[PDB]
Amino acid sequence: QVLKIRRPDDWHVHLRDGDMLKTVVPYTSEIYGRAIVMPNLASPITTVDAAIAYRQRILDAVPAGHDFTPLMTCYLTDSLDADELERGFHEGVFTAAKLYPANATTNSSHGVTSVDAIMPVLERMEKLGIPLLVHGEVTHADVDIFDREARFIDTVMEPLRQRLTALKVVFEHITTKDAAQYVRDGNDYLAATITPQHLMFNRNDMLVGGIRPHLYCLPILKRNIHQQALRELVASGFTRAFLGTDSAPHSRHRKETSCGCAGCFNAPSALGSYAAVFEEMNALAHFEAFCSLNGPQFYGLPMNTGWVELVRDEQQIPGNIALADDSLVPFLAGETVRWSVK
Amino acid sequence: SQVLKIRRPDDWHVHLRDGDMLKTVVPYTSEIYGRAIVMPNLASPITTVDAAIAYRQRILDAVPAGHDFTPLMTCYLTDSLDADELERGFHEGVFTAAKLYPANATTNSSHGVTSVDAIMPVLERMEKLGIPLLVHGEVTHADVDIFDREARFIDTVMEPLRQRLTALKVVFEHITTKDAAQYVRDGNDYLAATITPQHLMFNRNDMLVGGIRPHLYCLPILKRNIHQQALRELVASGFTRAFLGTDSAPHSRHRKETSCGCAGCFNAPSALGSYAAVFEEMNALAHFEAFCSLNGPQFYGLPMNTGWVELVRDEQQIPGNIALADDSLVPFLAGETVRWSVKK
Amino acid sequence: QVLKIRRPDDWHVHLRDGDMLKTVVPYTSEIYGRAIVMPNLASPITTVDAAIAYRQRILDAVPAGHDFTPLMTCYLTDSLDADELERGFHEGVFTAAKLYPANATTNSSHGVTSVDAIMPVLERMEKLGIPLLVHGEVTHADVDIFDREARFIDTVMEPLRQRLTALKVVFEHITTKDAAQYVRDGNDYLAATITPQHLMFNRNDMLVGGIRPHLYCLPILKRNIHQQALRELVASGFTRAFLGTDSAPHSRHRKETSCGCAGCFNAPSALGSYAAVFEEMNALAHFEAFCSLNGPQFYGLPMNTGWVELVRDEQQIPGNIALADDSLVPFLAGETVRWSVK
Amino acid sequence: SQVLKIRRPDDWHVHLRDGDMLKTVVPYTSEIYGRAIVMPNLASPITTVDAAIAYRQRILDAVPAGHDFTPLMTCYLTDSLDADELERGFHEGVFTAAKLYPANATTNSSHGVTSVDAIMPVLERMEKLGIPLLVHGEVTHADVDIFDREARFIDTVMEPLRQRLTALKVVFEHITTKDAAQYVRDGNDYLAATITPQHLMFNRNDMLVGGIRPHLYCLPILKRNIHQQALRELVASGFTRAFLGTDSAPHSRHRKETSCGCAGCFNAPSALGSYAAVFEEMNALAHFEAFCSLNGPQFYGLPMNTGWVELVRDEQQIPGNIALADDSLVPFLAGETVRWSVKK
Ligand SMILES: [Cl-]
Ligand SMILES: [Cl-]
Ligand SMILES: [Zn+2]
Ligand SMILES: [Zn+2]
Ligand SMILES: [Zn+2]
Ligand SMILES: [Zn+2]
Ligand SMILES: [Zn+2]
Ligand SMILES: [Zn+2]
Ligand SMILES: [Zn+2]
Ligand SMILES: [Zn+2]
Repeated sequence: QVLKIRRPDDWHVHLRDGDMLKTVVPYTSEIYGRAIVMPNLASPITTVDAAIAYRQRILDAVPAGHDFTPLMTCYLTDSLDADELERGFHEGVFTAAKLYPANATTNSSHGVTSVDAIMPVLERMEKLGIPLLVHGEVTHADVDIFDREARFIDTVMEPLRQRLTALKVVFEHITTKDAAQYVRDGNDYLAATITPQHLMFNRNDMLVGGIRPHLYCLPILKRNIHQQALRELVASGFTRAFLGTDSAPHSRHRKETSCGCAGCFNAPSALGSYAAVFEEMNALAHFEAFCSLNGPQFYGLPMNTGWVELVRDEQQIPGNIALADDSLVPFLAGETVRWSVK
Repeated sequence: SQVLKIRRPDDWHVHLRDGDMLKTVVPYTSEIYGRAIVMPNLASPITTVDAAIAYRQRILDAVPAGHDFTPLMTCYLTDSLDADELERGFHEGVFTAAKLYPANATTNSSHGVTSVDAIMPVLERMEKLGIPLLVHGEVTHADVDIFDREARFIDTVMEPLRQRLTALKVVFEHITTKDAAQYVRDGNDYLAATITPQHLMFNRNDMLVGGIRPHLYCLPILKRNIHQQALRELVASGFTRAFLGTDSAPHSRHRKETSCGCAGCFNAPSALGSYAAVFEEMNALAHFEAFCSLNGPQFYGLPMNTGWVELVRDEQQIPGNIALADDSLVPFLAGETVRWSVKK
Repeated sequence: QVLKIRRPDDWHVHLRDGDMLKTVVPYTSEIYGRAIVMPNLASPITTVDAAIAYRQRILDAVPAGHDFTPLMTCYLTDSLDADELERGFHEGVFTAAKLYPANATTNSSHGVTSVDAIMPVLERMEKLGIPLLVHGEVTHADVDIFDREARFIDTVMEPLRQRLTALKVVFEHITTKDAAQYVRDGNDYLAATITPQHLMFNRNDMLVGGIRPHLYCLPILKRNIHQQALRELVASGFTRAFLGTDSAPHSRHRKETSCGCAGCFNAPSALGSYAAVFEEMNALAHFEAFCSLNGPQFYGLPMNTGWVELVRDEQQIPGNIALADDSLVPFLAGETVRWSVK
Repeated sequence: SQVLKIRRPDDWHVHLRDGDMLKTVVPYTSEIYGRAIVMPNLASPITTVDAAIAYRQRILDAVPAGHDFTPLMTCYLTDSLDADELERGFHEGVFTAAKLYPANATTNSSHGVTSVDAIMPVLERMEKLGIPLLVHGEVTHADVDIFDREARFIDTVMEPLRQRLTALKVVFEHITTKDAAQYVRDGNDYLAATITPQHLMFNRNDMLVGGIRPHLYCLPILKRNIHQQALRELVASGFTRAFLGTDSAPHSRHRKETSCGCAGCFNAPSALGSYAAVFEEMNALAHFEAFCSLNGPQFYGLPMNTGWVELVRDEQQIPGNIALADDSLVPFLAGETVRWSVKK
């Protein structure tokens, strides 16, 4: 069987920089028309000039013939000038801005201390129509890791949305039934992205019969009941949830070690993985919208013009993707997948 | 400068492995503990007396001269174990207790028990003979969330088993929950528990926040802070049916820092000092000796040790790496400075 | 090593009658606590009195100490009175009723002409909670033998189940990926039995490098892909598939001849054969459920109280089993098997 | 009764066996057929000229006086066969053709060809000399389903071989599929095929429905009815590159009715009348003579027979059994009434 869809987009991806970038860009560019490129580089993307330079590094690494456009984001920080974000948006450089968890001790050039501290930039985004992408977790030491997303909803997301009622918000990589229900019952200004790992697995898959660092990502995999809620949300054809891989590559040496980094390198296997989930939920009819229509509609962008075909032909995901000095282990490395791109 | 002198402790739950690993890890246990309950989950489980005698000899071969240490062997319960094999090992002074591993609950447990009914005849003989039952109390069904496995075992397996065999001595090994803490606290004199240093010292956030830490990954898995606090309060209260059991379970670095890391903390090198730290933090040093050196022997009907061990509140760093023949071993709290250390 | 399981049951067996019954019963009674005894004698079991008499001839032949209970079935025929099955069921004589393939030219006292013809009895079964055991094949002359099972699913099973939605149905001796999927994707009122031959072999084993009538049975062995679907179904731990040997003995003279009868005499070697299949599939943890728990659960009967132990002692299956005038050739006759009962 | 007179036919594919079996079966072929292609798969395959001459003499010894019959011998192809042995036999009038049996494809085929590359020099010499290649077209890999073996052979072996040797005469023996029927129908003048009576009269249901019938078991195996219909349609069209080849392959009853029955139908006694029946059913009796007596000779470049055989639509029963020295032989359609019979 063949599954033909309009060329999809990836509404949440990390392309890194330098040699990493050169290696990972092709996995996104071959398949996706556009991708929302997250801004969390060593020196975060907090200026139009840096965004332009990063965009060109990305373009330099796209293989010949890939019809790919990187959509850049601004990393919100306490010290960010609202005029810088405005300038970048007005010039087509910034498509959106990303809010990472607040911490009172974060350096002002590297993050936000509180939503209060950046209300002027948020208000400017509301004025201009700039989408706010949110990593919705509280990161206070006394909050259990598994409760961080639910806590954010109540302490940060709801009060923020109640104030900036015309602000477009994407609740990124949702992982709980709490978020699924909040987004489901929300208004037209609220959307969400969902990763392939949060649909395919739960915390047992990461911790039962051994510990699996390649399944370790943030927000952390939750209880089976949460996974079930996310699968049911996409299976329903809900129009405000769309594809965001959160492909977040780290070298093998940084994953398989005493303190492993959070992040699943899923760009090489994500699309076929989502196809598998939709098939298992008897929801293939809703697959195209999730991958290729819902995100564009929410962002006010046109759907892609070309097509991508997936075939139910069993292929094996490589165990390793070579980098210059180390390697990347892809999501589902070594496994035989049911759907592959034609 | 502060010195804490206690009667020589015992480790009521340890894994010594075999071969080169055994030679490397045995000394960390034998130097400090008078006796240790040696778990039977080897590649080929210890299910016969001859296997247990051979293994014990490999253990003795690796004990340095001068170490007052006696390994207490255990029998790995299986569905088809003949009650007579355990009984003669018990009479021959080979088996001190029998260990119940639910199949696939942890390391080398594919041969574990699949139902209590299947081993009921063995359990009944154990009850007659006064042989203690050591239990890894976790259900293993795929639909049960990992953090719920111990609590579920209490309701579905432990309680019914105890209602059947009312005179069987049971040790709820390495308790990790408030559920088990309360169950044991409110249980009768035939019920005891062991508690590891990691379940007192950490909770799941310490294994998952700011990075994933395979060296803190063990089974039963570290739980929510509320459980950790219940365990700390239990030991701080001087509860007499909870005692030292490290569950030291070493795996080489290559089996830990990999795509599918094995469960187990190699805590033998730092456990006693870690327990000391917890008791101090709970203002319960008055109950420390009992936990380490009296509660276990009393429950097992064994004499208390006659030698001594001194701990000093002098900073010492746990090694970053322990060499093996073709890999390395990472100790629990590797490279970290610890508050209390055992004086040589 | 040793595999200890709760005493199993055989949910589909043919014990024949007379001298053959005296010979074959011990192979079932020694190992199984209970068995569903098929009703296809020369004069089929279609009355309570005939089922009571046959049950006693079976009990007469059980060696001392076996503790075996035959569970009797009623052969469904166009002429059967619903009240006769009801009586037999209330009196504990009939445990279930068996539906053999329909044929418009079958004698009314020997079979069914169509499911329509027996709806009143099927409706009575549904009302009372009597399980329907189905030999699911269409036997029309223009249907290829390898297609008979699939054809039955679409033309008879699905419409029957859509109407009698509260009727418990056991799809007997399934042999196709079609049936495996149908049952797997079914509701709690649908179960299946699987023979050792359908797990161990495929049609090549019966027809390549010689023709092997001792592997000839109905439904016929299918292509390797079907055998693989059956092995994957039991290896998954699927709770609605259970042990049914379909042991169907015929004398050597009736098997090795110009027109050989269908049926494998597998009672003597079935349990060890299943153990080997589960071992090959790295699925021994599910072996007990298949043999001793799933069937009792579906039928609403208690699990057996005793145990059976299988050991890796490689023993040989006899070349034959003596009868009065001829002999029986067991399944895997003369072969060395990996697992045997202790 | 309708009388059908045809030019004396030939059987382009027969197994005469050896010893007592040969003495019993040769007469069934020699009485009716002017010539027969005698297959080389004896216990010790016919791979040398001297072996062929000796065998041919044993065949002649068994031919009744008055039977106008000439056995045409074949060389069993093997990986190591020297082209010179086949060439000399061809020139000496011993070998009419060479038969390719894929290793383990059928009866006495363990010494068969394992790769077309291994015998390429022989095939190239056959091409230059005009020696036809007779092929048992089935792959033998264990993973390939028996019903797909013929179709797979066309794609993986036959087509590449024919593309390599464009002037080699090839007979696709006993075709059983629509795949092969269409391949031959659409092929060039260097390709032909033989068709047995069983593949025209029956499909796999006839062998497996309501009982298992080893006497209908042959290789290539009977296929689905759609294949049978493609074969009947092919011959009914009067297609000129398909001709009579019974593949009469006798086995004693003890070798057929047993736990592992041999492949082969003993159809020589009833074949011609059986073909007559099929052609009649297809309203194709006008093409019957060509199928039986002209198409093969034309492809092989041999003259048509000069004698005659008459078939009458008088029903006769095929015997239930044929006596042998220490067993019995069951003929194709044993004990059945047949519509057409050859007139003595
Ligand atoms: Cl919870
Ligand atoms: Cl097919
Ligand atoms: Zn994030
Ligand atoms: Zn991200
Ligand atoms: Zn344990
Ligand atoms: Zn342990
Ligand atoms: Zn049947
Ligand atoms: Zn049956
Ligand atoms: Zn052939
Ligand atoms: Zn032949």
